Parts: sequence; structure tokens; C-alpha cells
Amino acid sequence: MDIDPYKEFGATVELLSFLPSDFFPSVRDLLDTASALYREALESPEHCSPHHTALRQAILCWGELMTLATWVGVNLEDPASRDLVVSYVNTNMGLKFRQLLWFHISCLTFGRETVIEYLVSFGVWIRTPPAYRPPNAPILSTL
Amino acid sequence: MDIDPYKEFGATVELLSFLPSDFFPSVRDLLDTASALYREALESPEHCSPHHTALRQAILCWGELMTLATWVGVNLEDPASRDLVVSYVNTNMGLKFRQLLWFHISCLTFGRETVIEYLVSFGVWIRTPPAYRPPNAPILSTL
Amino acid sequence: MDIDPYKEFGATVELLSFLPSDFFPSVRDLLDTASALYREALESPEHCSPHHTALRQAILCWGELMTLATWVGVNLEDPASRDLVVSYVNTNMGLKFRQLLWFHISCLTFGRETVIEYLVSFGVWIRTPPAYRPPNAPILSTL
Amino acid sequence: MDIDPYKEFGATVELLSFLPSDFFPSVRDLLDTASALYREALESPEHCSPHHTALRQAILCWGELMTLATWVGVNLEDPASRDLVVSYVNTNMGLKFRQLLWFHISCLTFGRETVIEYLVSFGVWIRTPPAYRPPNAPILSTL
Amino acid sequence: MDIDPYKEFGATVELLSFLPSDFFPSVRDLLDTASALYREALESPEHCSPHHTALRQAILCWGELMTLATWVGVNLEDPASRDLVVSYVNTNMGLKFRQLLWFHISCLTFGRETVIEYLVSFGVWIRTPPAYRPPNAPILSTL
Amino acid sequence: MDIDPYKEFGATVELLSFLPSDFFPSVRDLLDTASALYREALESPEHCSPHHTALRQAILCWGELMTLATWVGVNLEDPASRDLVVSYVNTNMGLKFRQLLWFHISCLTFGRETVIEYLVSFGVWIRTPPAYRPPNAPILSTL
Ligand SMILES: CC(C)=CCC/C(C)=C/CO
Ligand SMILES: CC(C)=CCC/C(C)=C/CO
Ligand SMILES: CC(C)=CCC/C(C)=C/CO
Ligand SMILES: CC(C)=CCC/C(C)=C/CO
Ligand SMILES: CC(C)=CCC/C(C)=C\CO
Ligand SMILES: CC(C)=CCC/C(C)=C\CO
Repeated sequence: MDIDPYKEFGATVELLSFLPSDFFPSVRDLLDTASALYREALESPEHCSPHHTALRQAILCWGELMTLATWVGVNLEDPASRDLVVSYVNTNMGLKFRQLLWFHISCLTFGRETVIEYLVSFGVWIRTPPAYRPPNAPILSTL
Repeated sequence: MDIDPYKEFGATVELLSFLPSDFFPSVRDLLDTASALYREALESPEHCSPHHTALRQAILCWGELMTLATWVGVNLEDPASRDLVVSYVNTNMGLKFRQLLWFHISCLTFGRETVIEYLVSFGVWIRTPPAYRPPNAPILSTL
Repeated sequence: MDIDPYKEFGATVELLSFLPSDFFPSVRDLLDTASALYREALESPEHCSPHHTALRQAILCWGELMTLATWVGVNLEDPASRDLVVSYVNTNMGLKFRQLLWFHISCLTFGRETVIEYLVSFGVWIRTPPAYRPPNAPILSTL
Repeated sequence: MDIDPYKEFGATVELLSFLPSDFFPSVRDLLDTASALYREALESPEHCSPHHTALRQAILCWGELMTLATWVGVNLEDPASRDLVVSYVNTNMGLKFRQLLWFHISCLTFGRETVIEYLVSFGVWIRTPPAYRPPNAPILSTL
Repeated sequence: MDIDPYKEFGATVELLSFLPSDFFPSVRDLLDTASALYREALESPEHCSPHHTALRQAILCWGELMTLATWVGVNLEDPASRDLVVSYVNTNMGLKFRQLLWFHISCLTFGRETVIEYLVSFGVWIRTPPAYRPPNAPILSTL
Repeated sequence: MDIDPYKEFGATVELLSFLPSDFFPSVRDLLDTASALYREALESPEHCSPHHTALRQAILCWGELMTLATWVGVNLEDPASRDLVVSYVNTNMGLKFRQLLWFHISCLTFGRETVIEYLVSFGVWIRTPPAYRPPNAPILSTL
């Protein structure tokens, strides 16, 4: 069974394939903003929204991955494989969770409509040849 | 932030901490169940329910963990570390995800009321000593 | 084309694989059942029901496969090849036709509601740990 | 439990033995026509018609036989045996399956009364000695 | 994505796969026909019909292919390759575009109903063996 | 007969002559976004819009050109002419199809009104002398 974690929200993975991978901020940055903006709603006993319902799960899965990484650092004495596994986690799974958390936070903050429009516009930008594409990449803004 | 994945749905981890590991089916079995019963919805573009949302996220996180274990079995060359990490995944996070998938599937099937009452009754039963409890546990079923 | 032989009836091959292959009765037993209970209806000049139509066609396809088995055992002299081909036919196509004929006979005799709920229930039952399920396997009964 | 695949619709193997075996088209051509004209109806979750049900089952049985032929070509080492059985599966079976698909596709396109009138008339034509039958045989058409 | 250029219009390639190459006029002839009959529309600034849209696109693609063949005949200096590519174009894509232009022109002229019924009847005729079919094919015409 | 593939849509070739040739993204980029955004509508059996009706044809013609290029790579042994023809295709016909696919995708995504306004504004930009033209080239955006 294959599931798209955005189809439920009106998007797809080919639509987020527009954005490059080095575009998404650090998981730390994303979690800090998620806290600052939605702590009382994520720690709440309510189906505040599907985006909260899903952000909670993403945060908990990243927490389990962090627990795995620290478990490795404690147990595995072989530095080669210890570091290999920890780096694999933080790089690859970090990228996937960056995409996910970015989608959810940005949508909660701005609007899924605005976020899909941002995706198409950023696709325009990154497809445009450099000689003609502005340096002011599209930026999501409430102001 | 500290999140409880069930508070949003009306439960806690202290209400599921009593359920022993012997209670929970394989993760493969629970995934087969979820597929057979709710594939047309999980693979659908709808906020069918917070349960469907959370189940999608859980399935995807488990897929990520399995890909991690596979990557380990391929790359790592110290069987000590290989065994350690693969076992830790399939046991610890296997059990967490078994709890999760079971809670969601069972609520979807029976009802929040039914499942929470069953958790209460099973907790009474398992907090009771053998010599003072019936020998056959409580049971959730549709025949 | 990709046709699902049960989609037209409300089921799927995934749903019928929710049950093990060691649950379905032999083709001879199922054909005896079909004769006994619906001979004059399957031999009738009427669309008595879509289940009757499908059952007629499945009976005819299995008859052709058995005709092939006899033809092979007779003409094909190579014992190894006749063994392998007859074994493949029997085993594999028998699992398939066992699932099919079981579904059709059972639906005719009981109800699509009953038979689908039975598939679900028996799958959950056989995936559940023994100590937390009813002790007697589910049975599909008329009385 | 002898069953006539056409009695359920209003014909019988006697009425179709009128047409020779050299008459019926290639099974590939017939499946192409089926695709072209009824892909959406056969891949639909509806009892659109008994003809639809029967055609689905016929296509599926032919697919089973195709898988048998492939599995033979790969497993059976004896070239003689594999070629003999594959040539059988094609000639001897495809004959019946061509007859069947033809009946179904025709009675779906043109209708039962028309197909039966056509069978009677083609029987007249093909029974007439060659010295007295016109060159313009009966054709099954809409114009 | 896999597209069928006729599904949008109510047909398939399996419904036109029966039409043999001997059936289709020259591409030059079909283009002369399209011009003479619908130039005032194809050269017009209107969504006259999906057929006109598709016909415009087909004509332009064929013009591009002809410019390609011309560029080859000019630049390339190995007559082997020159012949190979020019012939491949004018035969393979010539035939595809003949199918296309014919379908569009004929639908525009006669009707979706008429053309699809003609395809059905011609497929019956061409799937029939010579000894069992009339000797003169079906015909689409306005006298 | 000369046809403008945009006059039907409210544009011209002198209007797109504004945009340079090195402005349009790769055909791969365009096809990827076309898939992600319009797969279910292009593979649909409906005149969803003239832009779909035309995008399907453009994609199919580019597919035929890719088939020609691979056919060349297989057949033509002479590397000089093989590479010459393949490069001609991918460069020149690629440019033409880039212009076309860009027009259609951008219009479906944003609005033909917005796209023509973008064309005139980009003409302003690229006509403006460098010393006074901003680096932030005009960019199409939903956000
Ligand atoms: C919520 C997800 C996807 C993972 C965390 C699982 C967990 C910590 C369960 C505790 O009972
Ligand atoms: C890990 C979870 C909760 C979901 C899937 C993450 C992923 C691979 C996204 C791809 O864009
Ligand atoms: C649709 C266009 C312009 C080209 C493709 C032609 C084709 C593949 C026809 C199959 O019958
Ligand atoms: C190849 C097709 C379908 C149309 C014409 C492409 C072209 C030369 C556009 C110029 O802007
Ligand atoms: C697979 C099915 C339904 C039938 C096999 C062919 C037959 C027995 C008769 C056709 O004239
Ligand atoms: C549909 C028919 C008559 C045969 C093929 C399917 C089958 C026997 C089991 C389902 O996989």
C-alpha cells in the first residue's frame, strides 16, 4: 500500500519535487517555529485540524529517530558503523521530515492555497534559465 | 513540546501502558489488516478522519524505519551493530507502532467508547493478581 | 486490461488474501457443493444471478484446465515435465479457483454482507494473539 | 454438471457450430476490440450486464492460460514438451475462447436478436452448395 | 503519463488498430482534404471544436517532421542513414498521422456515432476470415 | 496552410518572440510539472479544456520524436549522422516544444490573461536597456 502524505491535503510529491532538497530549513529551525507558534495547540487534547493531527505524528516519529540515534551513540562501540547510521538518519530521514514539517507548518501558517501557489511559482523560478530568473526567489510572507 | 499521540483522541499512554507486548499482533499483521479494511480511504484524497490521518502517518514512518533497517543490512559490515540496530527497531519501535496501529484500527472499527471501556476493563484485569482475577482476559471482537 | 474478479461483487483479491491459503476447501469438495446446491440453477437457461453467471464460467474454465491436464498426461511423455505442469496447474490455479468458488458459493448461500464480514473477522482472528481472542475459530453457518 | 456457456443468454453450442472454426478472429483482435469498446465497463465495479460478467471471467481465464504458457516456457526445460503444450493452449483453447468472446462482444454491440438472426442466416449461407450461394455473405453490422 | 489521443474523443487505439495501412490515404491527400474543407476554421482564432484543435496540432507536428526530413536530406552525407530515417518517418509516423487525420476529418464530417459504428463494423469484418466474410468491405461515404 | 498554435488561444508567435529561446525550461522539467499537476486530467476521457486537448497532442508528438531518436540510436551505426540527427532533434524541436508546452502549462496553471500580461511585461523587461532594467525578471506566481 502506497500513501501520499499530502494527497490528503491537496498536494502531491511531484508538486513538492519542484522545491530542491537544500531548500528546506533545518529540522531544528522547523521544530523551533512549530513550538513557538503551535505548542499550545499540538499539546492540546483536540482535533484542532488535520495539519495538527499530522504534525504531532511527524514530531513524534522524529523523536523516535532521535531516540534511536542516541541509543546507537550509547550502545554501538564501533565508531565506523555508529557514525554511519547516525549520519544516514540525520541526512536522509532529516530531508524527508524537512519536506514534511515544512509543508505542514507553512500550511498552518499561511494557507494550503497559498502554499500550492508558492510551489508552482517556485517551480517557475527554478525552471527559468538563470540569465532571466530574478535573484529574489519567491518567499512566503504574511506581511 | 511534549506530545501524547492519543490525548488528541481521548486516551493516554498510561491507559495503554498496561496492555502487554503479548497483546499486540505483528506489525505486518496490523498493516495487512489496515490495508484490507481501509485501503480505499487511506489511499484517498480525503480527511476521512483524524484516525485515517494518523494511520497514514504511522504507516509512512514505519516504512521509513524499514528502509532504514534495509539500508543497514546492506551497508553496515559489523554484524554486532547490524543485529543490534535491526533488533532494536523491530522490537522497541515495532512495539510502539503496534500500540499505535492497534489503537487506531480498533477505534475506527468499534468506537472510542468501546475501546476506552475495554482499556479500562483490561487495566483492572491486568492490575489484579492471577489468584484474584478470572483466568481468561477481556476480549474485543465482532465474532 | 486489469480486471478484478470480485470488484464487481464488493470484494478484492487483497481482501480474500486476508485469509490463508490453507483455509479454502478443495476444488472437488467445492464442485460437489455447487452441484448439490445449485445444479438446476447453473444448468438453467436464465441469468439467475451474477454469482450464478460467474460460477458457471469458473466451472467451465476449471473444466478446461482439467482437460488440459489429461491431454498433457497422455500426449506429453516426459514424466518430469508432465509432473511439473500438472502440479503447477493443480496447486496454483487451485488456490485461485478455490478462493473464487468459495466466494461465489458462500455468497449465494449466506449473503455478501455475511461473507465479507466473515472474511474480515476471520482475518483479524487469525492475526490476533490466541489468549485475547475467542477460542473457537469463526464458522459460517445457516442455523 | 455440464453447462452451456450460451444457454444463459439464448444460444447453444449447436447454434454456434454453424459457424466454422476458420471464421472466428484472432483472440488478440477480440481482446483489442473488448478493450476499445468496453474497457470502462469491464473495469467497473458494477454488474453492468451478464455479458459483462461473463466477458470478465473469460478474459481472466485466458490470462491464467497466458501465465501458464509463460511459466512453462521458463520452467519446462524440454523444448518439445513446452512447445507442444503452448501450441495446444493457443490452438485448441483459443478456438473456444474466440467463439466465446465473439459471442459476447457481438451480443453486446449488436444484440441478441441480431446475433441469432445472423447465425441462422450464416448457417443457410454455409449450407448452400457453393454453386448457389452469393459472394456477399451475411455480415454483422450497424449501418 | 500514458495518453491515448482518441480516449478524449470516445475511441481507442485498439478500435483503430484493425484498420490496415491500405485503408488510409496519403498524408498529402489527407492534408489537402483538411485544407479544402476546414481551412477557414483551422486558420481561425477560435476553439471551433476539440477536433479542430487536435487537427491543428497534428498538422503542425507533421510539418515539423517534414522539416526534419528535409534537414536530413540536406545535411547528412551517408545515404544509408538518410534513406533509413526518411523512410522511417514517412512510413511509421506517416501511418500514425494518417490514422489521426482520418479519425479527426471523418468525425468532423460524419459524426462520432457514425464513425465509431463504422469502426465496430469494420473490425467485425476484418476479424472475420475471407471465406466467411463478404468480399467488399464496409464503406463510409457521402456519395 | 499556415496555422498559429496560439491564435486559437488568444496569442501569436510574435508575442512569444518576446521571450528568448534560452528562457524556456527543459522539456523534462515541463513534462514533470505537467505530470504532477495534470496527469489525471490528461489521462482522462474528457475534453477537459482546449489546453488539455493540445497538451496531450504535444506530449504525444514529443514521444514520437523520442521514439525516433531511440530508433536512430539502435539502427544507425554511423555515429556522425546518428549523433547529428539526435542532437538536431533535441535542440531545435526541443526548443519549439519548449515554447509550446510552456505556453500550455503556464496557461492552465495561471490564466491565459495572466500569461499574455506576463509576455508583454517580459518584453518590456528584455527591451529595457540593461543599465535601467531590474535584475528581478518578471516571474509567474500563484502566491
Ligand atoms: C506517533 C508516531 C508516528 C510515532 C511514535 C509512537 C509512540 C511514541 C507511541 C507511544 O505509545
Ligand atoms: C515519515 C513520515 C511521517 C512520512 C513520510 C515522509 C516522506 C518520505 C515524505 C516525502 O516527501
Ligand atoms: C497525437 C499526435 C500529434 C501524434 C501521435 C500519433 C499517434 C501516436 C497515433 C496513434 O494512433
Ligand atoms: C510541434 C507542434 C505540436 C506545434 C508547433 C510547434 C512550434 C514550431 C511552435 C513555435 O512556437
Ligand atoms: C472460460 C469459459 C467460460 C469457457 C471455456 C470455453 C467453453 C467451454 C466454451 C466456449 O464455446
Ligand atoms: C476469473 C476466473 C474465472 C479466473 C481467474 C481468477 C481466479 C481463478 C482467481 C482470482 O485470482
